[PDB]
Amino acid sequence: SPGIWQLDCTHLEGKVILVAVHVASGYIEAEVIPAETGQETAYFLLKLAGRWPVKTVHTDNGSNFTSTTVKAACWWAGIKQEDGIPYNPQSQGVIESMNKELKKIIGQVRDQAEHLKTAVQMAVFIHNHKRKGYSAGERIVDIIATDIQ
Amino acid sequence: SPGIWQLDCTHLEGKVILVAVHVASGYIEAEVIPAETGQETAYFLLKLAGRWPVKTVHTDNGSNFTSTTVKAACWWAGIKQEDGIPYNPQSQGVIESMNKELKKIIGQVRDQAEHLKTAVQMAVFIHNHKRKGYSAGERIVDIIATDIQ
Ligand SMILES: O=C(O)CNC(=O)c1cccc2c1OCO2
Ligand SMILES: O=C(O)CNC(=O)c1cccc2c1OCO2
Repeated sequence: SPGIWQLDCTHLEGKVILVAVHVASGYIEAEVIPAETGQETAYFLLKLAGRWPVKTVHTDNGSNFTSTTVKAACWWAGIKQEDGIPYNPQSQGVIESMNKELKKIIGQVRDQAEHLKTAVQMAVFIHNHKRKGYSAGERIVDIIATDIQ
Repeated sequence: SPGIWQLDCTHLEGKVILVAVHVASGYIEAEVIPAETGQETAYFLLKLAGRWPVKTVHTDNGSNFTSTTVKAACWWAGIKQEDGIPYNPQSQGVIESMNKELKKIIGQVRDQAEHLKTAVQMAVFIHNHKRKGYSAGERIVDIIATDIQ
């Protein structure tokens, strides 16, 4: 479905990378944060929903599902907050693979960037433009445009 | 035209708000930054281009046009860096009006947000969802989807 996103939190070095995946397309947005708190997650969701039509978010863990600050942001931005339980078991594997791919790209750009946050945004760029042949960026626009029409 | 963005820097309180406008649609992304440096602008452009197909950027001033760090980010992300001279004089007025609208929304949400950065992202959300009747968010997706097809 065009409005469904999944939250994904992965760790690298001693730092936290928060990722939102548009499920139907594989398109992502991502940020480096000092730690995964309710407040950080809330702010990330607010940014995402202002930029794409976020209808449903599958949260990455129970703490963010429970967080009153995350719930407030979801209320504010008109997002249905749901769990991220992989009722289809292949969901876990897809997310795992993406985290590996992302860390691999981060490794490939580390001669070019002084800070992790730059490397992560380089990885977002490369991931979203990668032709698999359409790109994830092409797919999300097509999916949403078709829905509007 | 589907790939053309314009940078816009506005000030509020004693802080700096950096805005990118998708010219054809009026869709925006925005960030609060401590000061408008080449490095801050470069990083903002990298984020933007990883998220939307940014072909051309009209920079907001001569310092960012000249900045080697901004030029490096534009090279990295495949962006043609151009000036932002309003050869069509109605360009200035449109940007001015948007800055006013954005500050107005920021004012309207200030009871809800402790930090300016939250208020700015609330303003991004409201601006992009506002029906004028299609929204800016609807228009950018339609424009880009039509271009891909
Ligand atoms: O991916 C490509 O080659 C072309 N890009 C796009 O059409 C695109 C569309 C939406 C979002 C994006 C995009 O790219 C990055 O984030
Ligand atoms: O704007 C609305 O009412 C519906 N939203 C959209 O189709 C939309 C599409 C793309 C980007 C967006 C969007 O919204 C915010 O950033």
